[PDB]
Amino acid sequence: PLPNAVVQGYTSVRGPKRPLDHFYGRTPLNIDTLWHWVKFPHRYDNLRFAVCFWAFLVSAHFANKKQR
Amino acid sequence: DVPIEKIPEHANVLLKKIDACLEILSKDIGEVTDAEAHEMYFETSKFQILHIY
Ligand SMILES: CCCCCCCCCCCCO[C@@H]1O[C@H](CO)[C@@H](O[C@H]2O[C@H](CO)[C@@H](O)[C@H](O)[C@H]2O)[C@H](O)[C@H]1O
Ligand SMILES: COCCOCCOCCOc1ccc(C(C)(C)CC(C)(C)C)cc1
Ligand SMILES: COCCOCCOCCOc1ccc(C(C)(C)CC(C)(C)C)cc1
Repeated sequence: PLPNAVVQGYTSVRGPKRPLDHFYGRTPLNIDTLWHWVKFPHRYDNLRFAVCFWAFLVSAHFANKKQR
Repeated sequence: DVPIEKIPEHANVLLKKIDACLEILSKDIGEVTDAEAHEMYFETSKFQILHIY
């Protein structure tokens, strides 16, 4: 269907590709290496529960007062 | 103004220079071994990673 040149990526000569840099002494920084710096939220979960309760309650209070 | 006996001195100088070059260029960087660079090779395995202890 397609020629071998198209499959292998070169007509006559295979060109050398420059390898990827590593930056020895530190972690790689790529779009896929970001969980090393940003994990899932784990520090303020209980505060999340409390604040969701208080937000629901205060919103319900003011909505009922406005409606009434 | 340049006699023929003075040539091997220049040859010695250039040999010293090219030897100082080649002793460095003979070294090359090997394959990377940092696990942080190859952790996605294990992340992308057909099975989940077993942390066995
Ligand atoms: C099958 C029925 C008949 C129809 C046949 C034609 C179908 C064409 C649609 C499929 C096209 C796929 O297109 C594909 O693109 C990639 C890029 O990702 C090319 O990829 C090429 O270039 C990349 C870099 O650019 C090289 O690293 C790689 O070695 C080389 O394969 C493929 O050579 C080509 O095949
Ligand atoms: C549009 O959104 C703006 C996004 O901006 C990204 C901000 O980036 C700044 C990040 O700065 C740092 C620098 C170092 C670090 C360290 C190295 C301290 C983090 C560590 C110890 C967790 C790896 C964390 C954050
Ligand atoms: C969900 O994620 C969105 C925002 O992502 C931010 C990712 O930020 C990570 C930044 O990476 C760094 C980390 C440290 C550094 C410094 C300069 C602080 C490192 C150092 C001092 C070792 C050279 C620079 C960039």
